[PDB]
Amino acid sequence: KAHPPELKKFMDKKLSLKLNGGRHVQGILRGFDPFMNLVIDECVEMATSGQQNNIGMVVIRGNSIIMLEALERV
Amino acid sequence: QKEDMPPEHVRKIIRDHGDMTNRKFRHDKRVYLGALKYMPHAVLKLLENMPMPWEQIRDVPVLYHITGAISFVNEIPWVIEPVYISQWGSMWIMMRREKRDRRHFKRMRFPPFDDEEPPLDYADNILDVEPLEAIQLELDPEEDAPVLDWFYDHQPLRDSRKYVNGSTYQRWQFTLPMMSTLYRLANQLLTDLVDDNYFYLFDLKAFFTSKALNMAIPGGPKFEPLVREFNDINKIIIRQPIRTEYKIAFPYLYNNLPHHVHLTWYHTPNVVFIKTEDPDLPAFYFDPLINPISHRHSVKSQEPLPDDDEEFELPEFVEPFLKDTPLYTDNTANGIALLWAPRPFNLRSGRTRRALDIPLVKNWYREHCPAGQPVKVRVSYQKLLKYYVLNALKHRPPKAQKKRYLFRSFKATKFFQSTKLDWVEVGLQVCRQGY
Amino acid sequence: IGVPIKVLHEAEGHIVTCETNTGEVYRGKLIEAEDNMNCQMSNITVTYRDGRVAQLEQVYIRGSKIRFLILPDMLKNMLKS
Amino acid sequence: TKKFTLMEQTLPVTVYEMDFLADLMDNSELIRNVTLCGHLHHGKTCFVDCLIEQTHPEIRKRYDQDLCYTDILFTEQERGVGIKSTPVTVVLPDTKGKSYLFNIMDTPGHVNFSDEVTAGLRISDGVVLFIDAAEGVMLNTERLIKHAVQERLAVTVCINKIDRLILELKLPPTDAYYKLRHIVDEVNGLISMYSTDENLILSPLLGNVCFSSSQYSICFTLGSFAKIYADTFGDINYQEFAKRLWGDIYFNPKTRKFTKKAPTSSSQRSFVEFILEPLYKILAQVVGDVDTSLPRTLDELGIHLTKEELKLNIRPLLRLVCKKFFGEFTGFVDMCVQHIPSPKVGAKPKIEHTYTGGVDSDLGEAMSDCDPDGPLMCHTTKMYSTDDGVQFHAFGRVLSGTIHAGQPVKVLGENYTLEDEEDSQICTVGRLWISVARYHIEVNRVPAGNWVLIEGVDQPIVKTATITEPRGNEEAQIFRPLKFNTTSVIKIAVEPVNPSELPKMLDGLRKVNKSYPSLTTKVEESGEHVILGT
Amino acid sequence: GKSSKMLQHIDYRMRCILQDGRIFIGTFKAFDKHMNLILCDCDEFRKIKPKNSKQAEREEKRVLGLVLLRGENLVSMTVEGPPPKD
Amino acid sequence: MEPYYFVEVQAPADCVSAVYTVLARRRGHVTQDAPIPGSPLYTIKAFIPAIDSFGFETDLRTHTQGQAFSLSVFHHWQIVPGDPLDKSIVIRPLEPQPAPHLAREFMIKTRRRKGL
RNA sequence: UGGUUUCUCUUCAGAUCGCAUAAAUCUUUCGCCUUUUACUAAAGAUUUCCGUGGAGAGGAACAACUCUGAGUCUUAACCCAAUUUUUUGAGGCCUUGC
Ligand SMILES: Nc1nc2c(ncn2[C@@H]2O[C@H](COP(=O)(O)OP(=O)(O)OP(=O)(O)O)[C@@H](O)[C@H]2O)c(=O)[nH]1
Ligand SMILES: [Mg+2]
Ligand SMILES: [Mg+2]
Repeated sequence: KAHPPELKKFMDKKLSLKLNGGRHVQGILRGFDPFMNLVIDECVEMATSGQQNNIGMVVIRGNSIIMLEALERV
Repeated sequence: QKEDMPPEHVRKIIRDHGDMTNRKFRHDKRVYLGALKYMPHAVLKLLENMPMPWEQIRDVPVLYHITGAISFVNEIPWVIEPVYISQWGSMWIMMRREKRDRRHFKRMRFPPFDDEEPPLDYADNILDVEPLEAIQLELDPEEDAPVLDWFYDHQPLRDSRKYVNGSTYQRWQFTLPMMSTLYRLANQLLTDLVDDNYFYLFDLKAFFTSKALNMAIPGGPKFEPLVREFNDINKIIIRQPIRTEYKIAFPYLYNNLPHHVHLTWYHTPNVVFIKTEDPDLPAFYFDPLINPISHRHSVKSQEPLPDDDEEFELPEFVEPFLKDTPLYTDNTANGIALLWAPRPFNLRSGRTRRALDIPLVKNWYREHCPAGQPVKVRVSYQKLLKYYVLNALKHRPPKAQKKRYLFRSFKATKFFQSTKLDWVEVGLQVCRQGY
Repeated sequence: IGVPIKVLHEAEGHIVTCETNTGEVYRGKLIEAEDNMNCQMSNITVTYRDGRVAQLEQVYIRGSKIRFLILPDMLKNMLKS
Repeated sequence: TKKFTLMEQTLPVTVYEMDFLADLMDNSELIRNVTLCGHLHHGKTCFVDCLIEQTHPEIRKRYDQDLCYTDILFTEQERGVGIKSTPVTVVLPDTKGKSYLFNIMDTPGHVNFSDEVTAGLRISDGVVLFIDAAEGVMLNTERLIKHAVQERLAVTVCINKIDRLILELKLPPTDAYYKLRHIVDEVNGLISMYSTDENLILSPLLGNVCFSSSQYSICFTLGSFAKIYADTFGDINYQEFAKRLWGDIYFNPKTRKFTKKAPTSSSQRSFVEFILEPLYKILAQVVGDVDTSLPRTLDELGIHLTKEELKLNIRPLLRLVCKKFFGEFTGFVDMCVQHIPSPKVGAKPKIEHTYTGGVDSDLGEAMSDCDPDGPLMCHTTKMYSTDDGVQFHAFGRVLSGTIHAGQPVKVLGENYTLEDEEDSQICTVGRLWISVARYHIEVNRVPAGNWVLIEGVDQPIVKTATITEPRGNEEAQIFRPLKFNTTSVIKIAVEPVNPSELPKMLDGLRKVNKSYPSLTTKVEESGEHVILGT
Repeated sequence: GKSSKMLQHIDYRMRCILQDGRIFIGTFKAFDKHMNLILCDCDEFRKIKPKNSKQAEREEKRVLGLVLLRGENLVSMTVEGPPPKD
Repeated sequence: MEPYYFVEVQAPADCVSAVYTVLARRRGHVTQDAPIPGSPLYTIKAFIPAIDSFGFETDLRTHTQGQAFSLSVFHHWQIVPGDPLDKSIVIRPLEPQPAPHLAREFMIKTRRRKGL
């Protein structure tokens, strides 16, 4: 207990992140903690309009992570 | 229940019926001849309970006829096996020490009484006399402490519920210091064989296979026959003379017609047991009889070394499990000595056996023997092996019947009472009754 | 550790269906199931709330944001409890 | 009665499963075909008896006996050998709980019986080597290291009888650790000499080599002992803790961490301390302290023995204490599932040494896919006898497709070639048996990857042949005949006593030729029968 | 005290109500601390829980099978029918 | 050419001398006599002939009172030291022929066996 | 949740036991051999005896209990509130369906 999420396999891979609020971003996994809070580099916001905007390196709180999908092969 | 009677009752009955010449006891003359058919069974129950040279007096339960016609010894001699082997080993020690330390050993005269000499009355002649101390080796009060209180008693730990059950005297439970002391007291009667790899060709199934053929073994039993252009002598290389034990070891491949043949157990993993000499050395140390290791290899393999900055540290509430307990006690090496020990001594607990069923000398004629010995004892060991193999062969299983209990049927009648007498008084009774 | 959790770990290597808190439905092979219900899956078919389907090679869903899972019936045969 | 094959009387009381076995048969990646080999009797048979005694409760309890779920004959059960390579199949869990399916080929260990081991080894993708602690690397251990290198399989040694260090040799913990490390080093040396490949090097930190004494039912891997250590204590990551136990690695009790040299004040290894020290505590407090201070030791281990259990002899008590302290045999399941390439992966390197053609665009990919469908093919190699019956079942593993009962069978022989279809002929499946060592249980179908007994194809299968679908356009080769570790040298001339029953003797001679895989029974020019053996 | 209140209904057919308002009916085989539930032969209903609705009893029924439901999303449970014998 | 067998014997220290005696009595040439590490037994690795390997195990366990233990595998082929074709050498009917003409003896026996 | 010593009876148990080992009958062979017992040394088929186990019933009794170890209304202080759960990112609105 106080377990890690099993995410080493996904380290330094490009990912597609579905967040709550119908929000979606894409970026490279740079790290994580036991709460599933993530560090995502070269992150891009995929606006509901279809337009995408570069936001750089960011922190996503694991709380609000619905789902992730790898855009690479692990 | 029919209870015990005072021991003077059968004494006065036997004494009044003196030699059956009074006219007053002329109605019991017919019953004594009737009791003649049960004299061999009374003899068997008598000699079955002979009192054991470390005993001065044994008191046996006696089932007697109300006319004094016959006296039975209604008892079975249950003798718990480690204690019995230890006591006879102690007897062996004291008898060798007595025979070497005596200037002249006077052998008894074997018809001890004369022919025209009437047998002695038990009453005065032996109730008055003190019983003349038995053999009873002096035990070390410090080294042999868990055995010393009870070792030369009749049925030693009978009235203590912790070590046996009750007075039927059927189950026993010992502690490991008791087993260690009883095991070292019996070394003069035991063997030093840790594994039965000694018995490769010299074991039981091999002797069955030898009985199946006409073959004998150089130190083994000799028997009687049980059956009473191919093998050309120009077409067969006689490279090694076929040594005869090949027919034992591989019976199908070396003989024609292997009928009524038994298979052989041929290997046990060689048990390597380091016998420790003195208690100064610890329980398990590197003994100098073991060849050292001296690690050598060519190139260092890349075995995983998770280096520093692994940041894995154990929490505060973890330890090696049983580091509170010490690595060994004074009783550890003794228990490991108990693990490789003969059948009664490898166990904490068992069922009591009869005095008949414990062969003290069986492990001596079961092993083959150092040739310097005379011809006499070689023939004797061979013959005792023959008797053991004929026992092991013709063992039909116990054939479960309905139990009969003859002496429970005698004492349900109104003609038998029961008492408790010295064994010598019952033997004098049985001899006078047979006369 | 919970009885249902042991049964979930038993389904690792089997094809399972997962509905999220948002009602997207993911069907495919369960690779890894964590104690907290975090789920790694592969070769997925996803069926959105509008009915449309898609195909994904690799996914990982947080345990909290799972509403439920459907497991094979191969498992049904933990009857002790 | 013409039955001497020891009480089949099929009643497994295994833990609630009957359907779950066949359900894990249908998963095709959740099945592990392991074989167990060693120099001689190194506890392989007792070991599998402990696995089954784990598996089957309310019966299957032994006092100074049993150890015959490989040893099911009567000449086999009295010699001490296991002459037959009696297989077994079970389902038993891991440290986690996802129950796998295990097909154990329980081979002999004698040098003369390499045939059985080879025939089991070609049908299974992983081999488990047993080295006795008090013996070391032996003759047949080196021979089976050879034969494990040659037929391209996974490799894992498992050091059995580690109690003989404790109770027989009476070695110190650090000296015993030195001896175990020596055994592992000699295994790696004998592997490194033979195998051209290098990705098979075994070390206890990697997880493949295990430690399991089996008159007393100890079985721990580093992961399994760390699992026990963390299940009693708090929330330690037992994989990362298990990673840092073996190999010149010391625990600093102030910084609470593992180093390589740094406490040099006559300390001991992490393995020595954590593994071996409480182990020798358990062993010593049982075998020498049972009356005085054993329940004090048990209350520090969470082991509750009843009143009747505390009055046993030292061997059953030691086995019972080690069973209640180590539980299940899941370290073995760890080194299997993490190192047996369960037959998706297993298909390709096996099929690139068995099949005559190769990788090629029709048969090769069909094998390597290994789905239970498509061009039905097999490889039966062992011929196990029934009790009374002249008929004796074939035993093999389904590579592609399935097998149904009543589904007819084209037995492609080995004197067959591609343009010589006169050897192969047609049969029909009598019955499909799957065996738990004397528990034979029927199945309607067997999918790909699983082991299977076949009834009714016994007339064309002399030693090696392959089963295929009848009259189907699927044209394929044979697998290669069996390369043996030894060449059969010993020649025996043989002739009957009464010459009136040459046909019945030639019949029985053909039967024993079919039964043992290296028996060579031929007739030379002078007309005397000649049997070559090992 | 007894802990039985869940263990009583074990093996029974049970009507479980979800937080979105769905109705899951299955055989209640296991639970835990969080009330994560194991439901065998489980179907989902949306429109109604029938009390013999003369028009029909069943609309939007879906066969699911073996279901593990997370307790977070569970609201309540009632006994729907007795255990199937099998 | 003659087949040879590779033999490993596990034995105690005086039993090593016993194995050396018995194996030398069968045209042996002991290969290796190393001790076993971490054990008080020794491993004797050796070669042996295969016509001389009928009952070596049983004879060995007889002469060592069941302490030594022997296993034997096939790995080898080398020349029989005799001249296989020689008419000067007259073979006795039953008597074991020495090393100078074992090849002639073996060839004559196998010739009389089937081929004539 | 009722002790366990001991005695007797009944019934069932011997394909790895009783970790011991006697004797008898019958039928085939022998072997010595005045003939019969008494025998030799094997084989097979049977019994007797010396002991044993499991179960049930009953007695003997100088010799042992009911807030007790926890239970179906009473004893394990610990499954009792910073993202992975038993303390809400909620709140609001509107359309569709008999
Ligand atoms: N000291 C010790 N001896 C054991 C242990 N396990 C088994 N043995 C004994 O070692 C001998 C060999 O065991 P088996 O399993 O019967 O033989 P095997 O290892 O299967 O080898 P095969 O007979 O060739 O199959 C037997 O006499 C076992 O009783 C153990 O853990 N420790
Ligand atoms: Mg075996
Ligand atoms: Mg006359």
